[PDB]
Amino acid sequence: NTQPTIRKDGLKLVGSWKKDEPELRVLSTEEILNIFKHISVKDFTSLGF
Amino acid sequence: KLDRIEFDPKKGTFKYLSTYDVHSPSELLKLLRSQVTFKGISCKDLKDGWPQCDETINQLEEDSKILVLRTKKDKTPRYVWYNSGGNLKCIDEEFVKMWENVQLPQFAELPRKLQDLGLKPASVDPATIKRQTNTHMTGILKDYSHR
Amino acid sequence: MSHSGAAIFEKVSGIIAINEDVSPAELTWRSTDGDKVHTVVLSTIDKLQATPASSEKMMLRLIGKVKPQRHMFSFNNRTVMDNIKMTLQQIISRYKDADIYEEKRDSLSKEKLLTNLKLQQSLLKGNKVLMKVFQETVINAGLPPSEFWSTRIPLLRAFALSTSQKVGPYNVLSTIKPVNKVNVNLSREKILNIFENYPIVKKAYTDNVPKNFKEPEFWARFFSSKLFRK
Amino acid sequence: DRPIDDIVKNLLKFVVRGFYGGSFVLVLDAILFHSVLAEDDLKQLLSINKTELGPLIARLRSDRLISIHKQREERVYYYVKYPHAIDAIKWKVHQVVQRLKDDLDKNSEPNGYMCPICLTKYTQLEAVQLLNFDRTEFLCSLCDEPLVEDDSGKKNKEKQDKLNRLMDQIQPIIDSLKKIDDSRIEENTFEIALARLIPPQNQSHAAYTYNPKKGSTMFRPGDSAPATLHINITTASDEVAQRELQERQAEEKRKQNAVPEWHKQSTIGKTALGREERENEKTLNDYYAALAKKQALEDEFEDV
Ligand SMILES: [Zn+2]
Repeated sequence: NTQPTIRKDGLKLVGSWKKDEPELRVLSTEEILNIFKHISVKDFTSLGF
Repeated sequence: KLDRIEFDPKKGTFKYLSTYDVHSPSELLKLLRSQVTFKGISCKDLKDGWPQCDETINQLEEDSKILVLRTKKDKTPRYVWYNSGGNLKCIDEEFVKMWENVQLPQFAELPRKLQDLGLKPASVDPATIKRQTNTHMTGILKDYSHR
Repeated sequence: MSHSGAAIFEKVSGIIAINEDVSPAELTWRSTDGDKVHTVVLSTIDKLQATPASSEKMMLRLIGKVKPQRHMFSFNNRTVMDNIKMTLQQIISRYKDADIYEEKRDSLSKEKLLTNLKLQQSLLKGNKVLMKVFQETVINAGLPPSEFWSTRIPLLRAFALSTSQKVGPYNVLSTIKPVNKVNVNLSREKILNIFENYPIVKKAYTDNVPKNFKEPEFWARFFSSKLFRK
Repeated sequence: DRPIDDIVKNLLKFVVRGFYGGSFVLVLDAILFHSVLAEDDLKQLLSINKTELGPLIARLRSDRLISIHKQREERVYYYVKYPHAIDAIKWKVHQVVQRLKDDLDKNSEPNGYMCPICLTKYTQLEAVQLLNFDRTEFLCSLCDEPLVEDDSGKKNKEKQDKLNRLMDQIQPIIDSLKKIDDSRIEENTFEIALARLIPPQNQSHAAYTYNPKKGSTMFRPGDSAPATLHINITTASDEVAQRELQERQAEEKRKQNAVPEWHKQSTIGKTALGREERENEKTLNDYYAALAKKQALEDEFEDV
């Protein structure tokens, strides 16, 4: 799955996907929380957590 | 000439024509089941032509034969639908409130929770889905690319 | 089911149905409320046109044989269109062939042998040399017909056995190989053999050919059926 | 369609009619009978308002018994996702039964104590460390007042009765779930749901078509899921006619293989190359007849 280009607009994080103008949508806080809860124990330890 | 009046050649009379010819519960039950869509028939035009309908409509509501949408100001029947399901009332309010108290977990985590408790989940975490020289012959040669 | 589905006709949404039970098969369009109804007989259709799978539109058209009668129907799912188109291909192809075809088109003894006048009239029509003698010796001369055949018994017997003999039983359906277009050739002898070897085919053939549809459709209908496979 | 679909449809109908109000039955039953419905079409069909439809859809959306799908045509579409609804029903039913079972287990334990003044709950162990020096009454730490027994002794039977009644009433759901697991469940989608679409209105404004963006790598939250026969009958004169054709074809085949003329003979001496019965039959027929008497809109299209 192609990753988006993340930018911070105000207090919200907006990601833009490039097509095969690029699509843009707001990443909901719930979506980010769900993704963060799937990171493995070893994965985020390598990130310093 | 009007479509709301019916002519009787037998005696030569003019009678009112109701939108739906219903003067018996059996007729209403069959008429409602014949609807090709879920558009309920209004009570305003049903009360017209049927001297008593609320008594019959309410009677069928108790028997779980039809569905009734009632007003909020005072109990008054409006557009009705056929009850394709079972009994209209089968569960006490002590469980409806409990059903309201229970809050589902995160959708993506629900399938894993059921698998851990034994029950087979009828879904998977959305993290698993994987979105996958010579020109004189020009205009004469057909492209036989494959056989 | 493949005989019903949603369709849009003349800016009106409705349900399109395929009625096959009533012959000839007809295609009926009915609006959702039923206020509008349209029916087209498949026999009147020459070709069936359909938009390509690479196009957003789904207008399925049935052009009528002659400003040919055009009936355009719009679908929603490509799978539904393919399923409907596949079924319409069979009926259209079968009817097309029918139109093409329509436009394109014991008694072995002295006593009985001397009495079987039908046989006597049979061989005498075809044989020319005997015709020469028979006319001179029977018509004007007055010789009795029975006496004339007394000296020609072998000629009578040989001609009778030629048409009085039948081939032995054999597996007719095994020889029937279907061999898109598939061409299968049939003959009256095979048709008779099928009835003798299988009474069910004769039961269906006898009660349907004169009633509903012509024989060519029947055998085209029979082969496509699972009964032939069974 | 598959019979299991009817089982799933019946299961959803029972749940709404028993565990939801009246208008909820109307909303979800309509989509079951029909297919994906636009919000405007749903209001027209049921004659219900946005302020009245909102609470119903919102509650049915939180429980995931009805799914939403937004696409640019921004239009809102509602449909049913069978795998999601079954899981939610299965979990909630299990949770509800578990909640009652846990409550019954908890109630079977000693009652406890409470203080009338400060209304503070005290357990049996907690009270044992607060009794007065005279060992006569339990004194509240905050209020220094005698404690009063809580009213939880007689509820032991009430909770059991509710569980017994609920299981009998929920019996159809349990029976339906057993069959659902036995069968194979196919996950539904907007495009798949369109295969069973029954138009709500003759001229609905909503375009019930799915035109995904071309070349789109976009992934939104929860928008992806795991010939002719011809015959020829020869009737007593076509086999011979067909036989002649084969003989003609054989003759043509032989001609196609025949060598040229110059190969037949050595062409050295030649110059060098360089620049009536019917009447008889009629009288016969009459004679036999006497004999027998004697004895007695411009668009792209394709062709398929
Ligand atoms: Zn106190």
